[PDB]
Amino acid sequence: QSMSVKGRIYSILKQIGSGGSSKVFQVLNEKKQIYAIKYVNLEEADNQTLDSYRNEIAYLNKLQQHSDKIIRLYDYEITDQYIYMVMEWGNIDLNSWLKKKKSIDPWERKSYWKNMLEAVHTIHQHGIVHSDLKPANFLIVDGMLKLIDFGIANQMQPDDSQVGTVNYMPPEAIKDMKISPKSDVWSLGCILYYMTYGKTPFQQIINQISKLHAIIDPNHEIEFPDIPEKDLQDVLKCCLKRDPKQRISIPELLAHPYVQIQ
Ligand SMILES: Cc1ncc(-c2ccc(Nc3cc4c(cn3)cc(-c3cnn(C)c3)n4C(=O)OC(C)C)cc2)n1C
Repeated sequence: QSMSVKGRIYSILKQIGSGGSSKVFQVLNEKKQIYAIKYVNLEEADNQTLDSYRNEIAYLNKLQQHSDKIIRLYDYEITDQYIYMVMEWGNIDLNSWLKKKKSIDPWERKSYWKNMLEAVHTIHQHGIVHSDLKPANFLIVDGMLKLIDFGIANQMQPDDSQVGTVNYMPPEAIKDMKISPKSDVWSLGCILYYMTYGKTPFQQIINQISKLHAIIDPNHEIEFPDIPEKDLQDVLKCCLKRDPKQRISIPELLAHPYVQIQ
């Protein structure tokens, strides 16, 4: 099986992932260069869903020139029936990687954290608040993490369609029933906490309702066990402040000893 994008032919090696009416493929061009092609079937898509895909593509296109920590979009084809998006190929998403790993190297953790801060800082500068950050939103491309979605369109699962997670959800979002660039700091904080302690802050709470209650309860103290990297411990405490006004910002996190000193 093959496909054509803007007069260029690509052969399909396999399906990497899926989600809703979209499929992600590992492909080769004519020079045998590897790419990821996202195919989106638009036949049963409404105006709200069309706008979400148009907005994602537009932000991907714009942000290319602003940071190398956003996945490269090389070409695309858009009609009334489908979307083809030609992107750079990555080895694995951060979530599948964190599942394989028994323990993480402190230097790899630090490098990954800096990439995540740079990618998220760039989207904030263009007025995007992701609000749904989790490790699966990051892709490893040549020892570097790259953001692959903006929380604007449908999420891809590597190849259960009910699968979600409340584990990275900021308290203000739950309370508001508010969401600012600070909301993404809390989610990045939960990812770093996972990379440090091997669990997310509220993972042990079984019931999802009890979990949401724990996220917003100031009386529920998050445990921060003593570790050799005192700067890392400090980053974690600053990110996971329940009050977003008290919570550290991304420009401040980029000037922190943990990211700048090694
Ligand atoms: C164990 C395991 N499960 C899944 C994987 C795995 C393997 C390879 C990849 N590589 C990969 C995935 C990619 C892309 C480029 N490379 C681009 C995308 C993409 C889709 N939409 N947008 C805007 C970008 N992408 C993607 O969505 O991957 C999903 C399946 C995790 C991603 C995940 N692995 C290694």
